[PDB]
Amino acid sequence: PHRYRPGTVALREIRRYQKSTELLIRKLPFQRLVREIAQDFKTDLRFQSSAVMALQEASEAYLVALFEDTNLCAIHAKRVTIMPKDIQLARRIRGE
Amino acid sequence: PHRYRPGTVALREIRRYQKSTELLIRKLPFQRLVREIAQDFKTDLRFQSSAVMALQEASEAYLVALFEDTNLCAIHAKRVTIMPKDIQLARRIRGE
Amino acid sequence: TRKESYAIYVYKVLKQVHPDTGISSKAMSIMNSFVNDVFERIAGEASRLAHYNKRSTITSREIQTAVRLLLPGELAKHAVSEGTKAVTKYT
Amino acid sequence: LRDNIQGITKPAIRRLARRGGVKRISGLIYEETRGVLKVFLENVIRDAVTYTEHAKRKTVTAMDVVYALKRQGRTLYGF
Amino acid sequence: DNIQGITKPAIRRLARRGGVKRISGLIYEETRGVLKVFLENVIRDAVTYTEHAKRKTVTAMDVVYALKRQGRTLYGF
DNA sequence: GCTCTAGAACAGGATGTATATATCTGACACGTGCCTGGAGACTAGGGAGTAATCCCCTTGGCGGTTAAAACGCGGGGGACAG
DNA sequence: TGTCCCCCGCGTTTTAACCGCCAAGGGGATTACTCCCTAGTCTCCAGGCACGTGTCAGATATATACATCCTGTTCTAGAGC
Repeated sequence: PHRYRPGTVALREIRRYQKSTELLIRKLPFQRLVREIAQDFKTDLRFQSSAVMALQEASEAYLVALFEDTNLCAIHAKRVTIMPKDIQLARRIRGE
Repeated sequence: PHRYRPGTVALREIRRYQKSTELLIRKLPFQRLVREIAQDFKTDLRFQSSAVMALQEASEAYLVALFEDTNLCAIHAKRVTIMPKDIQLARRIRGE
Repeated sequence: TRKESYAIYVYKVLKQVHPDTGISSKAMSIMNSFVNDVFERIAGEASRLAHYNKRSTITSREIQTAVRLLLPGELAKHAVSEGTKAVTKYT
Repeated sequence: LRDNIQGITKPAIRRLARRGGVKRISGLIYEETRGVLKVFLENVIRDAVTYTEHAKRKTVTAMDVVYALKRQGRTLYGF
Repeated sequence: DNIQGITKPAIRRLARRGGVKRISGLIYEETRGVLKVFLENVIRDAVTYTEHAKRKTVTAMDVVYALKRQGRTLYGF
């Protein structure tokens, strides 16, 4: 049962997902979540495909940048595992 | 002689400098620093007193916010002291 | 040239809200700067809204959308309520 | 349809963190990032629907979305 | 020499206003450096604003516009 | 059972922040002396509204196939501290 | 620093995403035409900007009261002979 180390495949996935620009969240769940969020604002609202696409690109970019900031917070705290306190600190630093 | 524990004088200074809005940075050194910085861009450049005041207020508020983020990062790292790495992390998250 | 100031306007607003509360000159300048900054932000958002759909005019709906975009939550809702009440009182 | 916050799956979050260079990903961060992704989405979506309702528009276009992203200082290129 | 003109107790008071209990000894130079960078950016913007108006003195007004164009708007001026 | 060391909690003294005037220069804001700026009202033609398709395009419906997510499982990693 | 809980890595299933084609009905775009509401200009008057000045809100300050820290001290419990 050859098994790789818990942390080498992590770095390999980091390199793979940093080199590639393919999107990570599937389009259908993100579209459904966008419709769920928007149904509280406007009743019977339609989303064009390019609108959902752009929203997905922006959302993944924001999440990726926040993940780099939380990772930097983790290494700053002499740690490897990110925790929701890192996300809260990163949000509060930018005043979000 | 009377001795105070490390921290209560610090907390008292925190309180007394947070209730009042006095000018912590002295006028003359900040003015001299402003003239020194501006002399590299434009020679024989003047600064009215209200301009120096405004720049000093903006700088002091910015440095206070940066120190707040620095202390926030220090508490996130389970640390009481604030280190230059904390300032670097806060500026990197803030994109400065 | 001369410079505009909103000293009397903020003064009468304060006396309408608190009839027995004064205000300093530095606080007057702070209020002036705040009102001018909000005016510039709302006007820029309304101009962007007009340019967005090839409209050369700014109406009450442009300022409404600008307020809803800038002001958050209940502050935005109360601003729309006050603006609507002002327009209905005008007409 | 409701309860669509679970659409952003845990492996999708893990992929997003790997793109961010995160080696070790806690099991408790997935709820938090779903919350922050939701909050960012409500902000951008409420700006987009205000833009849509301003222009007598009923379907949200890509243009308004990227204009909303730019007015929150997060301008998106490519649309 | 005016970069060191600002004092260590001034930086301590600045951190006290920021709610910091204690300050490390090697962060004073870093705070001075980042303050120099911020002041350099703001002063460069104000210098460009002053030179655009054919003016040789930096007034307070274009300073607050220089700060506001950087997302750091100043009130009271 | 008698002698004696040591921990523990108020007792008064020291010091700190804080209320109470005491007062004093200091600008807040009314009064006034003007004053410039939009209110009232034509002139009218340019942008917006209404429609009027128009299409167009995004939502939903037949699945097919399969990359991927959820299910625990196992041993290594390491986050939280004294 | 030891460790026991927490996260990662193949296995398996299943599970929904991506895809292929089409009805189809509500919705963005602009042309023919109209409208009421908006830029411009003539005159001016009541709202508005700038200077004078009384004084009361605020600023600086001494002295004195309530509140907390602390050192002194008295008492009682327990070890030793």
